[PDB]
Amino acid sequence: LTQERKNEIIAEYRVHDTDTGSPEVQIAVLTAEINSLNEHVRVHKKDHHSYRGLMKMVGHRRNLLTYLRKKDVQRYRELIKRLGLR
Amino acid sequence: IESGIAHIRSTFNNTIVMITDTHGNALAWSSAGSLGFKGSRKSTPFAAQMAAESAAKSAQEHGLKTLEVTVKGPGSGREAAIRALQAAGLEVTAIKDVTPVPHNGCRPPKRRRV
Amino acid sequence: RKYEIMYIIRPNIEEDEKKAVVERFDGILTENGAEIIESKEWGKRRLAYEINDYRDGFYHIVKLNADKADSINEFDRLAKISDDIIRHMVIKE
Amino acid sequence: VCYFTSNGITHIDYKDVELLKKFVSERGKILPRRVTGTSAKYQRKLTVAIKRSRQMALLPFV
RNA sequence: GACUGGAGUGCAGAAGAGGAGAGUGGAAUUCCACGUGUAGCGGUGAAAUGCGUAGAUAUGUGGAGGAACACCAGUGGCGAAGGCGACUCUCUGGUCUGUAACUGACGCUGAGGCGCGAAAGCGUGGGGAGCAAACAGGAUUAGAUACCCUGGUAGUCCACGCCGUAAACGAUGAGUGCUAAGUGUUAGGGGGUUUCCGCCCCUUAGUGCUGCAGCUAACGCAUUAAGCACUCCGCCUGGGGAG
Ligand SMILES: [K+]
Ligand SMILES: [K+]
Ligand SMILES: [Mg+2]
Repeated sequence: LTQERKNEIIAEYRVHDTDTGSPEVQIAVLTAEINSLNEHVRVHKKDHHSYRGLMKMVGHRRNLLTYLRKKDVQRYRELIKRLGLR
Repeated sequence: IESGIAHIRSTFNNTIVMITDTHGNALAWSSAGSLGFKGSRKSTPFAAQMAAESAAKSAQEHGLKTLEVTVKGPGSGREAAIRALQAAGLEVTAIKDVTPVPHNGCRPPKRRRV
Repeated sequence: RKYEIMYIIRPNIEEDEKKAVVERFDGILTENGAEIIESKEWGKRRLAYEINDYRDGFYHIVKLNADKADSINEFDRLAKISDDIIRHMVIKE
Repeated sequence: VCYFTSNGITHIDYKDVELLKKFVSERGKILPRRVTGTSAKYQRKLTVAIKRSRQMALLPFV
């Protein structure tokens, strides 16, 4: 996932102008990466080493997502429809 | 008529020695079996010498003074055969290797007692 | 992405034929999503071993930038299929 | 003492046949680190360069 | 509610046989044709079976086919493990180093589930050069349903899908911290000196050797603990029957 696209998708959902280490940012970038990898797997189905890192991204995403849900539920019910989860 | 190439195939079983032209046509050859040996005695430096000498002194049919020698295999008789080809009355110009080594291509057969 | 290419043209080719082939593969590279920044020669130099009865060959270079690499792929298959390129290589910097 | 590390030249190029020929035997074989004085990183890099050159026929196998 | 040493993102760099796909190279085994070419070759502890005057063995030239990839290559790299070594490109994963920018405990384990998972093997269709279970012949032997020789089918290779076992082993569960040293080696960073080079020291993550305490029935482990402690899981309770 390229640096420029990464910068785009962090800066367009950053909670404020300094921030690039929030769960909003991480969950977004992870959704980008896991969707690109879903395509990668649907092409190269038997690259299970890649599928490993896929599932690690998914797990980290779910982890951040549960923390956010516990922290502020409005952020959560916002992000799910802003990103396409659930 | 002036120069030849010698190919020795020395192995742990027998030694063949072939004299040919530089562009690869046979003039003569010999081995321990044509020399008259029948068993493991084929595999010896003495058989190597004798087959080498027979080969060279038939190669003096069309004649030569010089040889380039090419050695193949693990047979111990290469020293004796080369000494034979030097001492028969020919000027062995150079020695070289024909060790047919693959870069891990086709595999060998099994080891013994397995 | 920065791509470099090298290739070898055969000896039995006159200068007009040769420049035509060079320009043609350059066209095939640049007509796609790439732009040749440079393309060069060493000369009709000696090959370390014989591919064919040929033993000399024309060493050429193409320094390039690209994103799509369809240039690279057409160049590759077309140079293999042509009877003029006996060797070519492509590298990412 | 390694050539590249002693000279600061970090890049290696598979086209400098005159400089890579110092590290192939007369029979066409790469040589080891202990014999060439290289270091590990640059010896990997010389392997890669040599092989690319050989495949471009710029150096021989035999 | 607040904070940052945990955890993670960002930022700047570094290595790598990490994985999938497509293509590509030459050695080298075999085979086909053609010259030269004459009676042996092969193999053994001795042989013999076998190939060979319908012409080999070898030698050169050219062509076909597939399998694996010397040197580099190293108690070296990477990977959760299995395992991964010829080259290029594409698509991808993870690791480490430095910063203190950003969030602010978001974490550790993990029953039950889900997937991966050497080699052998199974289904369908190709390929099949070599090696080769089974098998045939020859020896051996008291006998030889074997070692040994000559041949040789399944297979080995590919695509797809099953099988889900292993001396699958570091026979050593994952995580955190603490507790002497010496020395190689890999990937980094910092500083003193010096014309760079080069030497030195400090530090991070690995990987190995030898060793203090301590533990251990001992062998031995020893900052890559089999030490000192905490969390979590799995498993054991005499041998066999019996996996
Ligand atoms: K099968
Ligand atoms: K193993
Ligand atoms: Mg199998």
